[PDB]
Amino acid sequence: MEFRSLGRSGLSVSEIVYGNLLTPDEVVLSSIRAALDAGVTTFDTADVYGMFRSESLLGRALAGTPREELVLCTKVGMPTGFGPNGRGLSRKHVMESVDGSLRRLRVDHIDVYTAHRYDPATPLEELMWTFSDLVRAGKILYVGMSEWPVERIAEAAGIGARLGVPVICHMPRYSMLWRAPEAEVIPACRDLGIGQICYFTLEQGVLTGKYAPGAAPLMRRWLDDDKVLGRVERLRPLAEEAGLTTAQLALAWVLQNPGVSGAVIGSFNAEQVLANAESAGVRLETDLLVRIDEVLGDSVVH
Amino acid sequence: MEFRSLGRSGLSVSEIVYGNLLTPDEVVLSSIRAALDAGVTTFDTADVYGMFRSESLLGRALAGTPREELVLCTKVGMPTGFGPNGRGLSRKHVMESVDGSLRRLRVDHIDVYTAHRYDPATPLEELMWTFSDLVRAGKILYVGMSEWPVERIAEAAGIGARLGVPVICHMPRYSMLWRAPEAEVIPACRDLGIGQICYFTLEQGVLTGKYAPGAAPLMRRWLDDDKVLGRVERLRPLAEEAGLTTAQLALAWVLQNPGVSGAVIGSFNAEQVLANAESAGVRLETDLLVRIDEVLGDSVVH
Amino acid sequence: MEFRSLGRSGLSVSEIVYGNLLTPDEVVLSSIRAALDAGVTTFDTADVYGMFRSESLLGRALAGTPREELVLCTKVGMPTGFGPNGRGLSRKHVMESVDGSLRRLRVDHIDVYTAHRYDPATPLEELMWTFSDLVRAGKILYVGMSEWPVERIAEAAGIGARLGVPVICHMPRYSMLWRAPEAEVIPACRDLGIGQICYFTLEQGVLTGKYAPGAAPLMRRWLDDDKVLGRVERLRPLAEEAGLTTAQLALAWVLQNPGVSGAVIGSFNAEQVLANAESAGVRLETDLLVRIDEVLGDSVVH
Amino acid sequence: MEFRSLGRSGLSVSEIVYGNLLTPDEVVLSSIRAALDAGVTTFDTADVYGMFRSESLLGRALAGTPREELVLCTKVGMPTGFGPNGRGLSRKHVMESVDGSLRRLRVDHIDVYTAHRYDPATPLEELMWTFSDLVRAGKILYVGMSEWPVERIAEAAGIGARLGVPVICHMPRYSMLWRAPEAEVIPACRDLGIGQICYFTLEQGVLTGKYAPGAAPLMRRWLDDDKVLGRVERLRPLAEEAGLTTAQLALAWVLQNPGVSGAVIGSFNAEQVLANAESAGVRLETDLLVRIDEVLGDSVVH
Repeated sequence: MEFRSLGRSGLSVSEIVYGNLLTPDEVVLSSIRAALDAGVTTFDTADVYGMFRSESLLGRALAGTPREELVLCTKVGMPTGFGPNGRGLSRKHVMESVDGSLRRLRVDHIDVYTAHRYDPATPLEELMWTFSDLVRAGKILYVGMSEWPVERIAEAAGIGARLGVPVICHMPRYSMLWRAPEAEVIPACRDLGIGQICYFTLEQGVLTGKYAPGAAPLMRRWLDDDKVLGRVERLRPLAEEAGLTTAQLALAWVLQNPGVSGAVIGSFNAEQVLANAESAGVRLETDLLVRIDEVLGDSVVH
Repeated sequence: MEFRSLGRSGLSVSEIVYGNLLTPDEVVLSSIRAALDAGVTTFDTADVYGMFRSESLLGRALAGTPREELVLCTKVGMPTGFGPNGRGLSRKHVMESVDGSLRRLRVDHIDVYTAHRYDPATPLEELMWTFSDLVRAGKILYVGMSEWPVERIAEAAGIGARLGVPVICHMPRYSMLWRAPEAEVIPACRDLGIGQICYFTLEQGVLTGKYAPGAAPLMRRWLDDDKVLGRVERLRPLAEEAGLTTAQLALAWVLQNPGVSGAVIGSFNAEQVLANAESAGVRLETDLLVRIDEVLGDSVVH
Repeated sequence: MEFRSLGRSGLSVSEIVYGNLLTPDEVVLSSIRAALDAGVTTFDTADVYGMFRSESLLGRALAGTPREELVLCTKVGMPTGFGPNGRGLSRKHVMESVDGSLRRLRVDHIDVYTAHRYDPATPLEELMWTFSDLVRAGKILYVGMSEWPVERIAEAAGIGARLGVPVICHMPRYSMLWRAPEAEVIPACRDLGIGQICYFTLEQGVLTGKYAPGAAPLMRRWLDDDKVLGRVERLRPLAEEAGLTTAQLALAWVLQNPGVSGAVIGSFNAEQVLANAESAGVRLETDLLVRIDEVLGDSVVH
Repeated sequence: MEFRSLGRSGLSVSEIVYGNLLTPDEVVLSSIRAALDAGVTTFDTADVYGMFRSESLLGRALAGTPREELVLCTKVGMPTGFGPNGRGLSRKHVMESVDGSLRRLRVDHIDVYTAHRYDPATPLEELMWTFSDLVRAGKILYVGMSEWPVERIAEAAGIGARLGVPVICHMPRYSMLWRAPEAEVIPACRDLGIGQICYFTLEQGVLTGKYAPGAAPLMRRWLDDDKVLGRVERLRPLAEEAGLTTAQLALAWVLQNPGVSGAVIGSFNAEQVLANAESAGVRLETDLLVRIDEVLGDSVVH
C-alpha cells in the first residue's frame, strides 16, 4: 500500500480508502477483511449508511486491529432521526450524533468527522465551535466536508484555524468521467491545506469496463450518454498496455491529481477489493493521460 | 405542526411550545402527553416552577421520546435555595443549578438554558464565561434570556459571539394585548439573531374569550380595564370568520411577527392543548389584523 | 447576618467569615457549629492549616449543610509536601493540591481558591492558565490572593480578565491597629473589582481588651509597644457607649471600609463566635471613629 | 541534591536526572532505587525505550513515592506502532500515545511531555493545539522538545505562549566533548525561557576515563578520534585535584552552563548512580575549565 498526507496535517491515509456505503452482513464483513488484507488503513462510513448498520459492521470487522493502524472516517448531516433536529449540522444534531458513531465504531475517537452536505440553516460559527468542543473532548481528531460550496469550505477552514480545529479533508465526486471539482474545488482546497478523499471513482460500475451498450442512480444518468459505455470499453487496450484493469486505470487516474489524498472503493467482491487496492503507487505516463481524454471525448463532465 | 429557527441558529422549535408553569401530578403528565400527541417538540420549564416539581414531571412525561425529537428549555436565576447565593446568575448559583436540572429532566444536556431575569450583581463576563464552561462540557447547547433590558441582551450576545456561546432566544411577555416588546426588544433581538419564545400569549385566560364582564395576577391587572373582557368577546366573529377559536386567533396573532420563533401554551385541559396546537401555520389576512386592533382599541398596551 | 459582594462578582459572603486556622477535634467542630448557628455562611481554611486537619474538620462540620448556603474558601502555596515542588504556585503544585482540598472539604468545587503568598519562581501566565483549567473543569469558581504585592495583584487580575478567571478576593492583615493595606492595596483592589476578606482583625487577642499590661507571634510583636494593651482597655467606654464589646468594635471597625467584603474570626469559644458574629451590620458614627484614632494614637501601624 | 528551575517555570528539577534508556528488570529497578536514595527527583523515559518496558519499570520502581516528590518526563514521536500513524507528532499519534504512557507510569499526569525529534509532516499549530487539549485535560503539565531545529523551538514556544501551553524544556546532546548546542540552541532557549536537560553527558562511557586506547553507537564514532580516550585519561589529575572522579567532573562541567537545568545519568551500577549524583552543586574554578579545554584540544566538537 502507498500513503499520502490528508491535506496539511500529520495524518497519513492509504491511497485506496474502503467505503462500505449502504446486502447481507457477511458480504460487508468479508469485503472489509479483504480491504485490511490488501493493506487498506483508511475506512469511511456515515451514520446514515444503512441507517447505523454500516458503522456497526465497520466497528465489528475492525475490532482487534490496533487503533494506531486505522484511520476511521464517519459523517453527520443526513437524516438519522425524525423531525427538523434529526438532520443538518446544528450543535444539537452534531452533539446528539457523535456518541452513537463512537459506540457503533467501538472507538473513543473518530479520526475524520465529515460534515455531510452544507447546512444553510446553521451559522458556520455554531458548527465550528461544536467541532472545537469535540476536539477539546478528544472525541474527534480532524474535520472533513462532503460536497460543500467552495466559499463555505474557505469560511470553515478560516474559523477552524482560529479555533484549533484541523480542517484537512474534502470528499468530492471525482472520476475519469466526472471532473467538476478540477475548476475551483481542488485548487481552493490545495490553497487551504485540504486533501480530497474521492467518491464514485468507478462511477457505480461504469468505469470498470464490465458493462456493454444494451446490457444505481449515477449509472442511470450515465446511460443518457449513448457513447459512454462503448468509450470505456476502448480504454481496455490502454489499461492492458500499462498492466492494469480498466478499474485499476480509473483509480490510478484519480490518484495522479496532487490534490488527492485517497480514492474510495466500495466493492463487495473480495477479489475486486484486492485488485483495486493494487492501483496504489501506479504512475500513468503523460501520453496515456492524453489518449484517455481522446477515447472518452465529450462523455467527460468538466 | 410547523417549525421555525430559534434566532440565527441550526435549532428548530415547534411554533407552539408547551410551558408547564406551576395542580396534581396526573393533570400535568396528561397535558404534556396531549402536547406530544399534537406534535409539540419544544417544552419549557424552570428550576423554580413548583420548586423543582415542573422539571421532574417534564422529565417523567418525556421519558422514552427519542432525544433528537425534543427541544428541552429550562431556566436559572429565580430563588431555589436559602440565602444570597440561592438565586441570581453568579457562576456559583449557575454551576450549582445545572446538574439538578439535568437530573430532574433525565437528560445529559439542556437545549436552551435561559437566564431568568437580569442580575445587576453579576458581571456579564462572569455569567457568559460560566455558560461557556457548560457549553464546552456539553451540559447546555444554546443560551436564552427572559425579560432582560435590551442593552444587556446586546451585551450578552456580543460576549457570547466572542466565546462561542450561542445566544439565540429571548422570552418576552407578548400577546394581542401586551405589545411592549415591539418598540425596542423584538427589533434589537432580530438584529442580534435572537428569536422570541412568547409567554402569556393567552393572558392567563383573558384572550380565550371564555370570561364575561362580572364573571391569576396578570388577569387581576387586566380587570382594572372595564372594557377588555367585552372587547375580547367581540373578537369571536373575527375568529369564526377565519375558522379559529379566539384562543387560536390569539396564538396565530403572536406567530404573525417574523421575530417570533414560538408561542407558549400552558393549558391543563387535553382538548385545549390539541386545539391551541392547531394555531401553528395559520396566516392572518391584513384586513383581519386591522379590525383586531379596532376591536381591542385602547386596551392594547404598547 | 449581613452579606456583601466579594469584589465585582455575583458571589455574596457573610460580613463575618469563620477561619479555623491551626487544639482537639471537638473544640474545632463545636466552634464551626457555633458559626453556622450565628448565620456565618463563609468559611476559610488552607491545605497547610494543621497540615490538612483544618480542611478535614471543616468538611466534617459542614457535611449536610446545603451546598448553595456555604461559601468554602481554601488556599494553596505554603509547604504541604517534601522538596521544591511541595510548595509554591507552579502548575504542578496547584494541580497536585486541588483534589486533596476537594476530598477533605467533601465538595466537588471550592468557591474561592486563594494563592497563599506570591511565588516569584512561577510566571503569572503559568499560574493563571492553571486557574483557567480548574475553572473550566468546575473544580474552583473564583480566585483569591493572600498578602501579594499590589503590582502582582493588578497583573493577575489583568490575565484573569483575558482568560475568564474571576479574580475577586484579597486576604490582607487588617485591623484597628494594622492599617498598612489602606495606603495602596485596598485602593488598587477596589479599582480592580477585588474585595478584602480580612485576617487578624482581633490581632490574636490584643483587640479583645481582655489582656492587661503585665498579664502568638503577632501578639509577641505588639508587646514591644509598652502602651498598646493600656490603649485597647481605654476603648471599652467607647465600645459600651455604642452597645458593643471591644472585640465587636474591632470587627465593626474593619467592616466600615467600603473595600472590605468580610472580617475573619477564629475563636474556639462558642459564646465569643456568636457575640463576634453580631458585629455584622453595625454602623459606627464618625465621632466614634475619630476618638478611636485618638485613644490608639501612635500604636496604629500605617 | 541541588535543584534548578526548568526554564522560566515554577517547576524544579534535580540537577542530576535519571534516564533509564533501553538488561534484566531487576538491574533497572535497583538502579532507579539507587537514584531515589541519592535524592534524584527527576526521571526521564520514552514510550520507545525498550518498547514500553522503560515506562513500565519506572512506574513500578516509583510506586509509593509521593507524587509531589517526583518529576516524571516521557516522550512521543519515535515509532511505537505499525504504519505511518505509529510515529511522529500528529494529533492522532500524540492522542493515541498519552494514555499508554500514563497507565505504564501509573500516574494521572506527566510533568514533562517531550516531542521526540521534529516532525516536518505535522504543522506546529496541529501539535501545539494537541498539547493544549492535554494540558486542559490535566494529562500533561509542561512541554519539552528533543534535538529540534532552533527555528522550530522558537515557533513552538510562540504558539505555546498564545495557547497557555508551558514550553520549558529542551533535551540536547551536551557533554565536555559535544558542545554543538552552545552556538545557537542554548542561547535561543535561554531567550525563550527554556532550560536544557542534557543527554549523553558521559558520552556512553568515553567521559568516565575507564577506557584506554586499544581496550554503543556514539562511542563507535568517538573511536574515529585516535586521541580522545588518551585525552580523557589526562583529565584524572584535574578531577582528583577538585576531589572528583572523571565522571563527576564531566557531569559538573555540563552543570556550569547557566542554560542547563539538569544532566541525565543512565548507569545500571548502584555505586556509580550514587557517586554521579554527588556531582550536583559542584562549582568548577575558571582555571580548571581552561586546562580541561587544553587537555581535550581538537577532540571537542563545537
